[PDB]
Amino acid sequence: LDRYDDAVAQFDIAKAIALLAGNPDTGINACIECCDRYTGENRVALRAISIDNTLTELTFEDLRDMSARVGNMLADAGISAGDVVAGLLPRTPELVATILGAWRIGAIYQPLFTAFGPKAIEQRFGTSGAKLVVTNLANRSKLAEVENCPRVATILAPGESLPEGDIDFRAAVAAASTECEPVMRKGSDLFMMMSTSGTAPKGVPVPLRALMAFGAYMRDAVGLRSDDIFWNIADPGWAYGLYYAVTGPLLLGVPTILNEGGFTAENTYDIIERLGVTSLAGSPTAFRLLIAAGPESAARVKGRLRVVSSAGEPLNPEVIRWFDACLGAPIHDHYGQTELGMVVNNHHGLEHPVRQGSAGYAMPGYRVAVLDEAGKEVGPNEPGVLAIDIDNSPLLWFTGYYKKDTPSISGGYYRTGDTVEFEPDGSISFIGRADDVITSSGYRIGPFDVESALLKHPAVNEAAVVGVPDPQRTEIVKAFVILAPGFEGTPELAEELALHVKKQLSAHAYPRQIDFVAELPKTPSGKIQRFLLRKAEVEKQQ
Ligand SMILES: [Cl-]
Repeated sequence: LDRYDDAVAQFDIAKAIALLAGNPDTGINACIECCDRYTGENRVALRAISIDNTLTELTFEDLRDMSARVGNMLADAGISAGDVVAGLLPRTPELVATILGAWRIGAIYQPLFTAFGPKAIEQRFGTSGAKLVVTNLANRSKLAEVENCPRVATILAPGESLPEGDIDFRAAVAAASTECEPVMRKGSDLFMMMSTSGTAPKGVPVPLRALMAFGAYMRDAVGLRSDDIFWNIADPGWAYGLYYAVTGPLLLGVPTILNEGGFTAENTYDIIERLGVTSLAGSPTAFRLLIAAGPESAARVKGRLRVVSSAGEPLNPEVIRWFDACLGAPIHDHYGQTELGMVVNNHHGLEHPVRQGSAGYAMPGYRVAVLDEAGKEVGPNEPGVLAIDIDNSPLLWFTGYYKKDTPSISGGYYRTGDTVEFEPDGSISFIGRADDVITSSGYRIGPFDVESALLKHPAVNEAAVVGVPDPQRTEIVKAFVILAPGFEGTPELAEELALHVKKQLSAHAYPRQIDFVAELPKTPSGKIQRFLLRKAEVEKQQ
């Protein structure tokens, strides 16, 4: 297994372009890179489980023919290279067919989450100017309210009404030719159109050169091997699914699994057993549902997973430990963004220290820094904002949002807006902002002040204070304390500690809730990861 230190010293963008079938300056096509270049052995590329739990396996050859059929269908419908085809589709081979087909004629694929309201679709069509959208009969009504909805291709079951102006997707594609010459494109040219989530929606244009980053993550971080059976749980409506459930594995020529069925824990354990899954990837939301199933449910599948990859949320330390004890597999924290792909990981494919509370190391091909308030590079354990050094990161593909401006790009940096801090060995530790307060009934409360108050009591060896949401009060002050030996964690003690804060601090700052715990989540240096305590209180309300 490659040493990570070596992989950093030996990185060279040309070595990464060598892994492509094409070349981002001479000519490249994503369908070639994720499909045609692996035909010739009739080996399986897509293991798909339908809503009635029937298995379909499809070779790269099979995908090529679907890709070509769709490419013709789109071309005849008016799609030229550089236009946008949107997909409002569940997780079925026809979803993949639509993507590889769009890529085959140099078009741009735009994913549309199957649960988007009409309003949220119209916003995303406005960003993309999609010339065509693919959906099935079930989601066809949602597209009826969209003011700027381009032509629709409807996937129909046997003998169903096709809408007035729509294309009969299954009929056009079955009647289309299997010969479709893939259009050549430049690296700078786009094949994906993503959008941001829940902050104001901006377009994220993904150029074809991003394939290098995408393939790096699959190899260095997921550690996908040719002998792995890979299942990424996530939906291709969002970046992590589209980048690394569809594109990533195919990019490497490894089969990928798609489960049309809604996520449940027992269902996931079935798939893992039925298809021999050894490399599982997904979000913390999904993995906590597995933990909520119980150690018994996970017994029948313990020992099968080689590696688990988790993205979207730093993992609670207990979730890691549960995976090791209850599934015998190491779960690793991978951090990325819609804008970047993955950039900082605990890597399954490179040897490096995996320390509790660390996000890991910059993926080779990226140089990261922690920026001052002024944008100067701070030092180890000095807190700052995680930033990508634009130059010196050969794998970076994000050059700004599609139409709007990109204030996160200045001084030669792209700023993640996430608060972190580097460890002397080079690790990244997510730290959370030190300028942060709890507002409880209009009063602003510094958690540090409350913590200092608690620690002065002989029963309190360690304390961490966070704000739990409450509608009546906005937040309520909650303490997590590690008891000194000799003091029992009784409600009497809790009341005693609350009164003690009242007197030492103020009548407003005292903790209304006190949990006694054996440990607090910390970074490798000791800083308490209060945000992990806070998010667990938010999940408890859901
Ligand atoms: Cl079956």
